[PDB]
Amino acid sequence: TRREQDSLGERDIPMDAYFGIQTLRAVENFSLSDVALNHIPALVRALAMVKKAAATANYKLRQLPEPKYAAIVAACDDIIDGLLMEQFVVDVFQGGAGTSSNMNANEVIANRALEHLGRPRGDYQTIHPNDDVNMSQSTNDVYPTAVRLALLLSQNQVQTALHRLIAAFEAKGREFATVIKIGRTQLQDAVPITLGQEFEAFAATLREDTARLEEVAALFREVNLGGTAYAEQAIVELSQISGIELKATGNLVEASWDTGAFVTFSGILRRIAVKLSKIANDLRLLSSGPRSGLGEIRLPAVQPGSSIMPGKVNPVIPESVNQVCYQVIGNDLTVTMAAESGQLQLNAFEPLIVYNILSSMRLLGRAMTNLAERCVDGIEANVERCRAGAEESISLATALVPVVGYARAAEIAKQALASGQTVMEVAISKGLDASALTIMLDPL
Amino acid sequence: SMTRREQDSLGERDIPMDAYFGIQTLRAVENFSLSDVALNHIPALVRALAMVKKAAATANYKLRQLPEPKYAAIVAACDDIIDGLLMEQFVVDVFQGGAGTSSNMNANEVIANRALEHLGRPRGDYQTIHPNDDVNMSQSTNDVYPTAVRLALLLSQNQVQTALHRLIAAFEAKGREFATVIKIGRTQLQDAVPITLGQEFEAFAATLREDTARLEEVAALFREVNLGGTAHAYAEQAIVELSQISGIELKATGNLVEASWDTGAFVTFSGILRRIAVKLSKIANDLRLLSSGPRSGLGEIRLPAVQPGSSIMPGKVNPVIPESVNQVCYQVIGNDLTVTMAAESGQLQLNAFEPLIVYNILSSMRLLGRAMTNLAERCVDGIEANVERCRAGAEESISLATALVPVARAAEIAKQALASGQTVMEVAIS
Amino acid sequence: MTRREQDSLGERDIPMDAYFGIQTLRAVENFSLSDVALNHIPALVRALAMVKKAAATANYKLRQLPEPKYAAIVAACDDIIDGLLMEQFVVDVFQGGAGTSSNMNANEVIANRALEHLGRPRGDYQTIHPNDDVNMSQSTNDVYPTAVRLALLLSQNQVQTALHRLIAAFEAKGREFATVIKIGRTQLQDAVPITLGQEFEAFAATLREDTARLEEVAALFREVNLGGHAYAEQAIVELSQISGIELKATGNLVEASWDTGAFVTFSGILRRIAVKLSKIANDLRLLSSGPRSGLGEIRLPAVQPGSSIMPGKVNPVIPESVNQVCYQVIGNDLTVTMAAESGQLQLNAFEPLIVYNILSSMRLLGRAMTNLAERCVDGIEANVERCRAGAEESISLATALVPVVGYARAAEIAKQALASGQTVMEVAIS
Amino acid sequence: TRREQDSLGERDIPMDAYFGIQTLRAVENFSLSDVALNHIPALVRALAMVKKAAATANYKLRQLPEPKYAAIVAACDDIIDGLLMEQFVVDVFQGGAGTSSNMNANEVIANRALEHLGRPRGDYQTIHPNDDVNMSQSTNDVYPTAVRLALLLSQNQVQTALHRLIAAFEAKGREFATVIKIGRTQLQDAVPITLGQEFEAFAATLREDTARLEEVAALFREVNLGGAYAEQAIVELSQISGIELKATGNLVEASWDTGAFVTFSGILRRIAVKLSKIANDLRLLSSGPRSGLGEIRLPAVQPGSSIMPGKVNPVIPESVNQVCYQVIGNDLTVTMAAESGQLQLNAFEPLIVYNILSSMRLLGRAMTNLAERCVDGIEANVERCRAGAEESISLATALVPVVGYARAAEIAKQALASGQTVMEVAISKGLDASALTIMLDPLR
Ligand SMILES: [Cl-]
Ligand SMILES: [Cl-]
Ligand SMILES: [Cl-]
Ligand SMILES: [Cl-]
Repeated sequence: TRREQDSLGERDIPMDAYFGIQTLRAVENFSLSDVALNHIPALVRALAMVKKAAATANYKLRQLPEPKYAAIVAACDDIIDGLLMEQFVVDVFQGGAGTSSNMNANEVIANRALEHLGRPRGDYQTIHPNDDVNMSQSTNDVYPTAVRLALLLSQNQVQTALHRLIAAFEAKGREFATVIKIGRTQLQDAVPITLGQEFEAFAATLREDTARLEEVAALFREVNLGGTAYAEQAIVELSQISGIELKATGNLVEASWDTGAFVTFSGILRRIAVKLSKIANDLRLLSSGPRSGLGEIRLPAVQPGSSIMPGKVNPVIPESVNQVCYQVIGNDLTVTMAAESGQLQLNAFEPLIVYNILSSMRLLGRAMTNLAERCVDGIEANVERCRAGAEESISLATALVPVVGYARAAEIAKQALASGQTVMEVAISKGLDASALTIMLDPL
Repeated sequence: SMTRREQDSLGERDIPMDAYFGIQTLRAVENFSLSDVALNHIPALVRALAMVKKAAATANYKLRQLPEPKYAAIVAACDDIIDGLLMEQFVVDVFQGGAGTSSNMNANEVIANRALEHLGRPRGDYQTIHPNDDVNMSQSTNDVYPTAVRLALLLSQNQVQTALHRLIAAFEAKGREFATVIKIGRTQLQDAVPITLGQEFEAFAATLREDTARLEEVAALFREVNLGGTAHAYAEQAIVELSQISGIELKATGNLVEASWDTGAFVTFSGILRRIAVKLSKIANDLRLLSSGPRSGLGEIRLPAVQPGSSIMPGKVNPVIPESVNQVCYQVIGNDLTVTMAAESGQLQLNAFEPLIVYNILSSMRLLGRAMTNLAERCVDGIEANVERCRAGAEESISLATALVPVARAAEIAKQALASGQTVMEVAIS
Repeated sequence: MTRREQDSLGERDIPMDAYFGIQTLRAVENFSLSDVALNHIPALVRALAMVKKAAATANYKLRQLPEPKYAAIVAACDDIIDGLLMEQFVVDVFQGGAGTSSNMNANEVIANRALEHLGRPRGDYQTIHPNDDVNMSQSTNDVYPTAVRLALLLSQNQVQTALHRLIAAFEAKGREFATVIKIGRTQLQDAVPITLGQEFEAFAATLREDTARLEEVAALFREVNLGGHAYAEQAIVELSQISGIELKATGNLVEASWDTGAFVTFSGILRRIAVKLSKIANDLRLLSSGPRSGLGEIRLPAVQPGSSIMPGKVNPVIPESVNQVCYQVIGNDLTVTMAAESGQLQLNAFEPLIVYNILSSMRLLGRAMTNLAERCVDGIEANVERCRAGAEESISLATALVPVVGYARAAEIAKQALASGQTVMEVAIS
Repeated sequence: TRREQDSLGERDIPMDAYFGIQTLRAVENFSLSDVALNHIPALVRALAMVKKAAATANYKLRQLPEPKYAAIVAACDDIIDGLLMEQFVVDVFQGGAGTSSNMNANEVIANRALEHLGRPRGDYQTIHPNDDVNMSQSTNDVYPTAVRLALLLSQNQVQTALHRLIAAFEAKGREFATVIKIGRTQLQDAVPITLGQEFEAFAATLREDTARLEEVAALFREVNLGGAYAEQAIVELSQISGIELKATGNLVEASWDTGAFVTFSGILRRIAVKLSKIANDLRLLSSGPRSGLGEIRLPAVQPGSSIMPGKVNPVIPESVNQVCYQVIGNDLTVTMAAESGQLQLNAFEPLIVYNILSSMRLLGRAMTNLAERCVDGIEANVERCRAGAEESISLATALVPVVGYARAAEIAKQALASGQTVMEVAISKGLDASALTIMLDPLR
């Protein structure tokens, strides 16, 4: 061990560690979940990018000296490129409003930067975690800026998955365009529709979230960096470094506690979860059986069965999706509570908030990808079973009204229900023309 | 048109002459018009408040020399409210701020003015019966209100218990009716092994039986009250009087500084209502699923029709009672979240949000009792089994091959039946 | 006296005078759950009457509905649109049937009022038939979800006005307190100085954002499935003229059939406003705490009386009422989420619960913000001296001395000030 | 790698893996969260105990040959003892209602049993994951039994944490018995109490939870294991786990009941509610040091800035609040899973058990950390506490018998306007202080 010192006193730190005393304290202070900052690596990379922006802004503004600027920029590039992730060890449930994550960055960046200067660990007389790495910065504009960037960095995985699942539902809508089946309202047999229309409707509801997701995420572009001249500078560098176009917030006093964008964005994750769960529930119900459920579609069998129980297909991929959806809805309540609990000039609970949102983005992204790839793409229609449902439709009797009158049609409907026959069968047996029914049964 | 002029610490105001409420209730009416839902929409809380006032008046008469003429006028007024009169005078919004103060004050003024009337004196004659000095003697909001909240919940228990027992009985009787009705069990919505529809309905009963005892045990936490914590002889006596008036044995909290902010019992009780709603909604869901069809769904049961259907669409029975049950359960779950937030938001020596809490829990209690009542009476009691459709499900079971094991080769009969579309009774002859 | 009426289930007696019929009476018995009737959400009743007017006009214009019956029906619709006959809308908001009983409650009331217009008695359904005439060309699954969306559209102005009123109130105080120096607090610890005016402008700013978002999300409700073709296209055009909103037919009926996305998104914007509002109210309760042993930075107008012996005690009742409304709206949002998630195939059966929760939450929030603005924010006063003292006792001020005397020296001045009660300017002046 | 086969086909498995083909399919089917079964080791140990119980009953009933029993039992013992955790790889968000957890155990146990027999992995004709390890078992009795057992095995850690925090608050209630301060109701100065009473109230509310937690956890003791064999398996499982279990009476009810998970999650929620409130109070009482309430000092556990002395961010209570919001969110996740049961099974117990075990761990550590790193070291600002009590306007009431109500109120208003105490005003008008200092006496 090497021995380090901060304002509280002395501790012994593994020489193998790139983190320093303040991080070690945080590890014992907030050991709560065995979930560390490295399990949310987007926040780590965002933290390294903000630090680079700030070193550059200090350098160009003559504030920070030139050998320091350059060793620290190197160090940040190292992390941005995915090195030293295991050095990010503070619990996601950390108190301190982001301070412990800021410090974990500052200290790791300092040590790494020393190691670029051929100097040993803890040599903070050369590169200081606070004095240098943190120069012109405080946690209350750094951490909120890095949270927003982490979410901006994470948008693409969600968008890609959503588009992929939309495409999968679209393809099946085209494949099943000719597959007639019975619509069901309140789970009672309704009027004929196509299975293709049902799948196209899964696509269409989700298509509505793509643009909305993008537009709410754009709210995160408005950042408070340099909120304590230097500010305008750091923001410019952060835009180039991150590859995302950022802008200074119009109101700093408003921004200091504002969690509004976090609430809106979580609310769209929630909205996608609600739709996705309903769709998964439909898939489980449509594939019920194989003999005594609806038996309208077959899902790909992705888990092995028993030779003596063939035809049993547990709809495990939709089940996993349902679970992710319930989790996302609970995590949204978690975010609501943290957001509601802000006080005066700060919300202290952004670490909780960013952990729940990034987690929910991961969960939903993966669930949609799995749902498309390991289920939707391989769904097959039981064409004959779908047709049987539509042809047994009591609603077919309504197409007889023009020709025979309401009362007689209703009497033909009653006779069909009683005798187990199709409306067409009952119409035929009466010496009637059932041509209008044929039209109700035409997907085209 | 006539008014009388009243005064409080904020100033003077004109009050409609015949109103039994006074200046402070009038201010609360102006201040908290938020939902159009007034205190008289939760009459249990109004009755409970009147019980508390009566208990306090009796203790003041016994121990603190409240004059007999005031005492008897005041008690007569509380009795009237307890018995359902003057409910329309309880006009403050259930969303009122003030942690219950405006509810206390609505009671104080109405009781004062109704007492005055019993003494043949005019409204507003507060030198004779004073809302604060007489009706509120020895009390403050901070012991009167939480005590009245606890009492209101206790007085409302029996309506939920009765309904739960009614629904349980309904389910038990169909479990007997359906004991010989064989059908296919379904797991993860896949055809599984045969069960009876009787067993299915008895399981709906069984899960609800677990709730009756838990409900009484949690409700009994409400018996510990902080009444008289404002003013120990007075306290002890007011509680003895309140137990007598209410017919429920109550006790003093042993720790008043703890009792001051404590909402634990509310959260636990809201929690059991929530648990009951989760089970009931699942059961409603099952009923809607089992009655799907009549041709292209499950079609295993038929629910009684309670609203007319279309003559051209015979057989269609929308499961409207279970649907109304689902909506009530989603309301209760949401209300439980409202309670959780109010509860978590207490500060130091008070939770300011008990008006919201008591409003939500009483509402949820009424909603649940009536949903369970309606489910039993307007749905469960008339449920029919489509016995031959149930049978065909069970006889179509591939699980039946497993029985054949004394003949592996059984797996080949199962494979043949699946693809052939025939039963495992049909394939095994051959 | 009662009149006798009949439907497909049988006969019932109806109060002679009632404008509702047998179908509505059945619904009263079937769904008696909450004691909250359709008349408690009058925007839905008005919207139903608009949809019934538009359908009658379409039907008339296409030769399906005779002139005298059309004209009497439209006049009956107009009466209800004005608020007449609200008391005849008696069906519980927790009704099952996905909106059927609401549709029928309208059909029967409009039939009987049109019959009155033609000088006929109640129940003369031979002249005007609730189903055949008033519900001509219509079904629940198009009429009700259309009327839900329209009710939501007609209810926008109230929330928008409330929100603008509140923003205006905070903006005014932001200017008035523009020079009131005070101490910022982060994590509840003394931070760096700010102005009280900035604190209030920020409340305005955060709520300004919600205004455009509210309008944007509300536009989504214009896509309706009414009439799901000569009839369909005519009905929407008539409904757009009647309602003064430009409505568009949905392009995907199979998708529209179960879609609740817009309800969830709307409820979500109410939830966000509530989150923000509650935080603001909590801020107001904290800043006005005391008056001597709290923060004491501002005084809320006293709106509810106190005891003259306890002066300076101002319970923050308006913000408290606001917190309660916010907690309710968040719970109601969970209720909407559960209902939206529980859609099945070609219908969501739970729109009656969704529309009730969203309309209630809108009314509560609108009233909460109007009250917060008028009865609290407008009268707020700064304690200028107590504010300045907090800013004067800020240890953070020592940071401005770093360039003057260097770190170590500035930090010992900081340290000396802490350990000695005195301010940074006091210790530096020595 | 080695090649295995199941009823769907063949996969190659890394040669050093103890899991088999069915687990490998599960990793592919349900990669969603990057959180594997090994992050909830109590369920791993429960499953191993259930498998040990089943092998032993099977053996004693002469259905499982001696050498297979001995090897299986040895393998289960290794897992109960904490070996092979890393082989439990299936995502917590797995579909299949538990199947993949059951199969993960069956495969790992079979292979480890093979190692005890000196046989290679994959030799399933010697020890078969399904025919031998899963003999007389199905997912739908084994999984929900293991879930109930996991929650029972995790009770002690939460009870220990709760008792620790109660004891920390009790000791401070004793320490602060003579510290008078001003009560606050609706955030307004009310009447004096003691700081000691305030801390004893924190203890007292949490004490009500200890007994109820146990009585609710007792509900998990009723298991559906086996539903002769069944009774015997439960007797064994009780012995193996050291927790007394009993067979459920109704198997058709038990098949879908999630009643106990909802009640238990509700007690975790109730605890979170009380704990967050308490943490809110600690953060408020320690606000300042100068322009807050400044009544107590929390231990400084996070390094400060030398030029901001006096700033003590309440980081431990803040981490507690975050945990409490997570627990409330998780509780909603459980409610949705529980409500979404259908017919003879609830498909979502994997999600339920994960949320509940995570919530148990979070709360247990939060409460431990609050006691040890915060409450034990809290100190009173005795003088500031006393000043708050002495400036209480309520004091004017004690003068009513001396000067009458009216004159008492004039002094109250004057105190308020001058900023003086009621005693200072009283003395200034030549009135006796006697009555006042009685209402400021900690003995009441
Ligand atoms: Cl991440
Ligand atoms: Cl009530
Ligand atoms: Cl309305
Ligand atoms: Cl665990």
